[PDB]
Amino acid sequence: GNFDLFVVGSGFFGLTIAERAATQLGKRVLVIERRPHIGGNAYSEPEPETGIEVHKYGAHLFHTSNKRVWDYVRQFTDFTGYQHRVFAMHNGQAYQFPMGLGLVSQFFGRYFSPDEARALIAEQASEIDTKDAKNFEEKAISLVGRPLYEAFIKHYTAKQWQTDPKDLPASNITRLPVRYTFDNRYFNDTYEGLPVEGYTKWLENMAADERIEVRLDTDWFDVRDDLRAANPDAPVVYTGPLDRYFDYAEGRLGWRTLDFELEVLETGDFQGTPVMNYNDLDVPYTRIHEFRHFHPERTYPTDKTVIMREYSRFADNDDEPYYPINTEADRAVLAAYRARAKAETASAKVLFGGRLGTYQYLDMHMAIASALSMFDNVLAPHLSEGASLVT
Amino acid sequence: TGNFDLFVVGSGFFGLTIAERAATQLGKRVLVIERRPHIGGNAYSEPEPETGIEVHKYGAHLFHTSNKRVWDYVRQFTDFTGYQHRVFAMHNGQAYQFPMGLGLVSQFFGRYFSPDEARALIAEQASEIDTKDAKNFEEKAISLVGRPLYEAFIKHYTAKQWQTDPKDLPASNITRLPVRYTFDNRYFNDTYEGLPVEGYTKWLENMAADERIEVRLDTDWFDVRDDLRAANPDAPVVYTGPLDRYFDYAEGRLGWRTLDFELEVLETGDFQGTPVMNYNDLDVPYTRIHEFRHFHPERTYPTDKTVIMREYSRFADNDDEPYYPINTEADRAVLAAYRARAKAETASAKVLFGGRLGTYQYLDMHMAIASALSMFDNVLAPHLSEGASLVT
Ligand SMILES: Cc1cc2nc3c(=O)[nH]c(=O)nc-3n(C[C@H](O)[C@H](O)[C@H](O)COP(=O)(O)OP(=O)(O)OC[C@H]3O[C@@H](n4cnc5c(N)ncnc54)[C@H](O)[C@@H]3O)c2cc1C
Ligand SMILES: Cc1cc2nc3c(=O)[nH]c(=O)nc-3n(C[C@H](O)[C@H](O)[C@H](O)COP(=O)(O)OP(=O)(O)OC[C@H]3O[C@@H](n4cnc5c(N)ncnc54)[C@H](O)[C@@H]3O)c2cc1C
Ligand SMILES: O=c1ccn([C@@H]2O[C@H](COP(=O)(O)OP(=O)(O)O)[C@@H](O)[C@H]2O)c(=O)[nH]1
Repeated sequence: GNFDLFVVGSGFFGLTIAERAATQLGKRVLVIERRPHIGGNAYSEPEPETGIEVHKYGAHLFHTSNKRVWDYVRQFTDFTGYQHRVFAMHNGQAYQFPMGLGLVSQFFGRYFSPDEARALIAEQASEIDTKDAKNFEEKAISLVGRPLYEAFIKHYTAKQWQTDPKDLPASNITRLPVRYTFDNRYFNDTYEGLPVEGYTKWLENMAADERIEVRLDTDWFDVRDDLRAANPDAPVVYTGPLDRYFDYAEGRLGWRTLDFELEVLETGDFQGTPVMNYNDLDVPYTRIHEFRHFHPERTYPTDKTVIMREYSRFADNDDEPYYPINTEADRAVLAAYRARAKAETASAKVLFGGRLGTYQYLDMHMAIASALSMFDNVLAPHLSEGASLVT
Repeated sequence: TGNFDLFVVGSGFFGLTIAERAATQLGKRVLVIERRPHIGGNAYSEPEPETGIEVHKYGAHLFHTSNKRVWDYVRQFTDFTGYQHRVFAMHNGQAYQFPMGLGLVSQFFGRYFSPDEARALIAEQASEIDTKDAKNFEEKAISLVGRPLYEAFIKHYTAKQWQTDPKDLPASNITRLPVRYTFDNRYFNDTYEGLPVEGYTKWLENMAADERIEVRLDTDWFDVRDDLRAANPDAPVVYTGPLDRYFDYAEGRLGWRTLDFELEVLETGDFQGTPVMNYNDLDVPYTRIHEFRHFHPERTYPTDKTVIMREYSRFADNDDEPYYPINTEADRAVLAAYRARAKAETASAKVLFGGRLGTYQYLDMHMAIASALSMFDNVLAPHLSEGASLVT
């Protein structure tokens, strides 16, 4: 078989690339996936007992303000009207979350108006200006104030990262909306929803073109030399972990990984909301997912439910990495791997993309936007005009 | 102009649904007679001068429906925003998630209650009174949600709404009083909702737009009907004004509650961070405060000013606008008498009675529109198109 393009990894970055090359240029694409399933961390599957669709790697919520991405993804799936909301469990109480008049009134024990809340938080955040903040801890404190930081941010962050907050990226906290209204949407984007027929169906729709071949249970590094030899003109888009690609030659990047405990309970409803964060040090998990709440429109049992406890730890050499940590030390090692990546692009026509491929904290919509850009601006001209990958 | 096929009295959503359907679906000429200086009844909206913020001066209007036919119908006249209504409740100086659900329950009882423990808690508290033995509104409420939640969020709010001790209100007043056993605080349960993108008045004007519809404002039907009907004798009348006034209050006066509003512009960009705040306590005279900028987040409103509207409830005296039917036993008897008079009037004078005022029934917008579409399909359109009897 002949191929015009190799894609390593079948997550949203890889499949966006594969779909674009196949449909927009008529190219033959081989997608190589080491896991037994498609879709990267966005993969979903039914829990056998209940038939409830489970997100295998914990809740995945789609949201974007990029209309071009919204138009693109709607070609492969419809979306529900779901809007994500998260509650935070702290000292035995469930709190409205994230930062907003709900959290403020609950935590400080009486109603604060928008102007009263702004004044309160300003005093409590005064040790640092959001302008000046050098790191996660400083930025977080500057936005929500020290008391709310100590209660809802500090120990959740310790569990999720096991890394000094002063050495975590400031951009980690700005993922969360900061409001002085009673709005408690977890995201602040124009479009959001869940795929009506689930994530796995969406992903399979992206790989549906007959010019796309997907090989699961296959490690690129075991098969690449013979594949490339048989198709030497084909470039490669790699979306596996960046340090692993170069056999950790420049050091090991710090990654976090997750373990899950899935449980079917003999009640119809465990927590009354899709995601409950556990912000205290006294429980091992960071949050519990209850998946029935994502799809009320489905034929789900009324006397059973599936929940999933999420636990975070360091990615060892055995594990598969889920989160880039990006300490200052990580960033120096990153700079070395970026030099290696650019060299491999020039020498071996290998492009690097995605959360793992670029060591970036990317959501689905970010990964898809990035892949659309790579295709239009870099890969398509190489594939169809023989333009250089060295732009 | 003229040569009217149909008279419609009142230009609220019920009357305008009737007029628009008769005009566009049957090609009939309609005269809409409206005693107010504007169309739309209480759904009429307008800009507050100082801020430019769109307000609903007859009361806050939130649109919602679970009927797809009604949804598809109203979308011919307006687009809708993605607004979802949510309400918060102020009690003893704290803001609560509302309606009663796991959020409120956790806040009020001082710790997290799971769906199962909340269910057990409410069942235990509700068991103080058997619902069958409930002798009034207060006992029935307690028998459904338990004494703490009743006394915190229902008792005094109800007292301010009806200006009456809930002990003196009938158990009949209460159909269901659910506590939600999830954290869902979307106020309405309906499938479709949103605010009209260009506001209610523009939506209403679009319903009245067909050239076969003529509208006469500042005009009382009873001043003009005799000569109008003489000139157009077989045009039926769809009357959506007060049922008792129609018959000169001959069977008594139907009891209604009214609302007073106080509109105020404040020198802050945001007064309460949410569209509607209920005030559950006896220590403030208003039931609710509306902040209209939050009805339309998508608009560019002033960053340093806001308009709020305090709402007050009381019995509607003779010069007051009637809002909600009281429905005492005496009222229901007065209503039965007028219902008989109305049926006789439909037979002898071809007058149909409809809408909130014409039927002594509170109707939401989508209820009124659904009711008018039903009257049209079942009664008025077969009459206008085939000469079918209006008596059913
Ligand atoms: C716990 C977690 C929760 C998340 N929640 C959200 C959310 O709520 N909303 C949102 O928008 N995004 C969320 N994301 C991000 C999302 O899962 C993806 O990271 C995002 O879609 C980016 O996709 P990707 O293709 O870049 O990477 P990936 O999804 O990781 O796909 C990379 C693929 O490369 C494969 N691969 C790796 N090495 C090899 C190799 N040698 N050979 C062959 N194949 C290989 C991997 O098996 C993997 O399938 C979450 C991610 C994680 C880990
Ligand atoms: C405070 C208040 C708040 C409301 N909030 C909501 C909400 O949040 N969501 C929702 O869906 N609905 C709400 N509604 C209901 C909404 O107003 C509906 O559009 C209305 O009930 C529709 O019924 P209608 O058209 O028959 O009533 P109306 O809107 O009252 O129309 C009746 C019309 O008949 C006119 N009229 C009366 N007598 C005469 C006469 N002799 N001659 C000529 N004209 C006459 C009246 O001036 C009026 O314009 C609210 C209603 C009120 C009063
Ligand atoms: O209850 C919470 C939620 C988030 N965060 C911080 O915000 C970061 C991003 O939160 P997100 O909800 O985006 O994390 P993900 O779902 O990507 O694991 C986390 O890593 C934490 O450091 C926190 O401290 N407490």
